[PDB]
Amino acid sequence: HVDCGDNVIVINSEKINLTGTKLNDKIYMRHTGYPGGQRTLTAKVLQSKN
Amino acid sequence: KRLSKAIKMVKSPKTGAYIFVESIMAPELVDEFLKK
Amino acid sequence: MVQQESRLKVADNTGAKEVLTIRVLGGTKRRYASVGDKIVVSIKDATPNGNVKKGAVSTAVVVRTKKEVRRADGSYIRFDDNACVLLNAAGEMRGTRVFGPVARELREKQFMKIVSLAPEV
Amino acid sequence: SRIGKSPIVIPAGVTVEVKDGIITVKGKKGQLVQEFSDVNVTVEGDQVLVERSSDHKDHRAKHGLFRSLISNMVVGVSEGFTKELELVGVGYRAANQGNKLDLALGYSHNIVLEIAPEVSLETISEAGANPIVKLTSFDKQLLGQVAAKIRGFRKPEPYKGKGVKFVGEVLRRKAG
Amino acid sequence: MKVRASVKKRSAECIIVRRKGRLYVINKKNPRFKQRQG
Amino acid sequence: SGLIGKKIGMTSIFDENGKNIPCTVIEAGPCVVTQVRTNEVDGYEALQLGFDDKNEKHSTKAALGHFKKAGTVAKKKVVEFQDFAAAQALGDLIDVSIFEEGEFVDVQGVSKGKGFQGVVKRHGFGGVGQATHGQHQRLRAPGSVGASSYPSRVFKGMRMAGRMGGDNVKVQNLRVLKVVAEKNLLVVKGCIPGHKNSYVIIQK
RNA sequence: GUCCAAGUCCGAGAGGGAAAGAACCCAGACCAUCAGCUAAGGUCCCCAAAUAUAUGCUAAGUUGAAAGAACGAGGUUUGUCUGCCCAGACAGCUAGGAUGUUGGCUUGGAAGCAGCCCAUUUAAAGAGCGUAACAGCUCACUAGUCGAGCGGACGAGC
RNA sequence: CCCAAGAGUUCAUAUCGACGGGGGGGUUUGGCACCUCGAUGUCGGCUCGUCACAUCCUGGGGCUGGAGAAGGUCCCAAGGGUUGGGCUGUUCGCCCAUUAAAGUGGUACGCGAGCUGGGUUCAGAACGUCGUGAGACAGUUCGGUCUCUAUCUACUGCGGGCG
Repeated sequence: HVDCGDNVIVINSEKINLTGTKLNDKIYMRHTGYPGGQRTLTAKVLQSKN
Repeated sequence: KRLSKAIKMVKSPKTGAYIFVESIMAPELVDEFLKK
Repeated sequence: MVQQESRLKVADNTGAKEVLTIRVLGGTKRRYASVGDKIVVSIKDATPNGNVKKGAVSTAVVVRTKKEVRRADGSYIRFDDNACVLLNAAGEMRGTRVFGPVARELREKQFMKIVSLAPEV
Repeated sequence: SRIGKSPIVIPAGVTVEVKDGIITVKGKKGQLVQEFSDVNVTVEGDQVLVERSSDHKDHRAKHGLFRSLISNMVVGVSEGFTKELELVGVGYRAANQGNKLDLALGYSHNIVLEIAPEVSLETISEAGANPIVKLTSFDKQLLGQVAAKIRGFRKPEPYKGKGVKFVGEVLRRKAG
Repeated sequence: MKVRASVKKRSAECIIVRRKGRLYVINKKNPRFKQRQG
Repeated sequence: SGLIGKKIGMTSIFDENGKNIPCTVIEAGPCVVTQVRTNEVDGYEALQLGFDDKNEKHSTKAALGHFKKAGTVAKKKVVEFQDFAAAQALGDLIDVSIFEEGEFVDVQGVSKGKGFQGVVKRHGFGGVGQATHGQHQRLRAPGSVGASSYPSRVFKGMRMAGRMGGDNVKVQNLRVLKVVAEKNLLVVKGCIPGHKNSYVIIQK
């Protein structure tokens, strides 16, 4: 129940890799709340920005 | 009159191959679209 | 501004006096038809001698409207009655006479046959 | 395997060097580079030995693939490949202004193409016969791509036969 | 090109190939024998 | 490539080849460059323009100090433009001359507020039925706002009654007619959002 | 779903597991304890415990919960049988591919190809496209080239 | 979707395809009777929309028994659009005139604390038929009260407090 632990600083996140064709076949769902507002991203598009 | 389609190739920096970029222009304006 | 279920006066010697509008050609859900617009009409008077019968379905063009219509130069034309001239199966007028004046907007739409035998334009 | 276990003996006059993944070939017509990943290629001085490590349904094909690619690059930069297109039809015209082709087909316009400086371009439209365009280059892949994007301007119809086709290369025809 | 659940060579010159994990039957001389979906 | 003006009125002129053309007068007074934001301290290239000068009584000490680093003094309307045509420094003035005769502009203005408006006047709904065939009290009602137990909630974005009001609207390529520079005129063709004597942003 | 028979459970039953489920798997709650060993099920994190060891398969994110067809396929691993093979195996390239004879019957026309019924020279020659019938192309087969594997049948796993 | 006897001048698969077989969906009529009879208001129409693609138009292609233009069939694709009237309470349907087109369906056969009550199941009356009779009809016709001041959440707008 206490906030123990350390603070982690990942310093090479731009150089991470996925094993299979997950960089091209991984989808992230970002539904907004409006009718018909289910947006789908990709692991390749998401790493192009931040 | 009549337009002229100018298709010029270029070494794209996204890959390194030879792509194709065409555009409808004047028959006397194809010289300025092939030198670039 | 002539729409469906609108009674017009036929202005030519084709043999009809009053007509009723059925459709305003020129697109989906077209509301009105000013001068120069094509409409589908049904004859309802059919003068005794005549050349057309009562109950037939034909096509016509609006020649005179009671609604003030605007030109490009900024002027307006407003007649006193809604009139129309019947047309052939193709783009041609049936008849050889036109009663009363016509609108100049009927000239930009290649209705030379209708505009070249009217009293005033 | 069978096509990869063959020598790639060089027509002396062209050199081949290997780098950290990149193989370069320098002849009399410019350098050509290629990237190999899962094959071991060694240049002895006369022959080029390309071999594989495992037989896992992928290296067994990459062996022959890279062997054929190196052989093509050699039989290219050494000698070079060439192809011929032929415009068939009435009113079709072809002209050359250097590295710039001008085609006049049955379209409502003309097509000018600024072919890359790595491909030659000659034309023969002497009197009445079909105009023959001829391309020549050391890169067979780029040569074929240019020929394909020239042929795609007008596909050969099956009824008459008019279209940008190669010399020879009989077409499928119908009655109509 | 027809889409069938069971492709088979409709002639002797047809070729069964696999594009992007999908079976195709190609016949360049007779193009009416093209099928897919395996 | 950008200016501030004030909507004067609206009239109609005649083209050199016949037809009449409605037009709107925009007293696009000489704007002054207040602050040039570069790509090294802020993160993007732009510059602020001030339009109408204020007094030394209504103005703030902060505004006085901000405009003291410039020429003319605290302005009524300050708006930041981007992607100009000529590289200019602080204190410069742009009167009207950035526009030509025959070009297109993208005037932007704040519309006039209508207040709390119903659905019929705000979104364009039409009635619930006729006026006399049994109609009781729903002549201007919205009707239904959803379906039954599925989804058992009103979807977000349902068009209902609210304050119509006036927001910022662009007019999308009005054609310029007169660009008189002695008296800042900028006579363009078309309408402009907002009442008279209202500030407008003319983007070239 | 409904009506019987042989058992168990819920009914009248707490606790643990499958994410949440009256019946499914384990297991029958006298209390209290900041004690230990186990059942089903699990040991990367949410969330207790193996980023444990040994062997092989899968490239589909199949799968990591349950549950799928007739019918296709040159995906891959593996067992047996099985023919062709340095007197030259399959594919590719080049050339030949005849004679009696245009076999007989029928047909205006049937000549290897609308329909029915051996011999000679050889390194070898058989009484699909198309032509009104011929013609011609191709195939069955053989000769030279490089020189090492080329294939089928029955299963089993994913 | 699988097999293909045929039909297609000859040619099973341009197009259609019998005799048979294997599945997907839960929009029709059903089977069961599992929550509601100390009340889950039922057909049609209006307003408001939203979703799926099993696509009507617009968009991109393959084949053709595709000379061109018009076609037939199949594949990918849901951004927008998808008319007005006569008859009937009608859904549906037929017809008239247009349009690029006049899509198929789900949401308690969407939506009655949003509207109408034209139909259906209230009390009156009459016809045909059954019953001796009181009375009844998936037979027809005329008339016939649709209650409630929005607490919580869900939406459309506008403010105060604090950070």
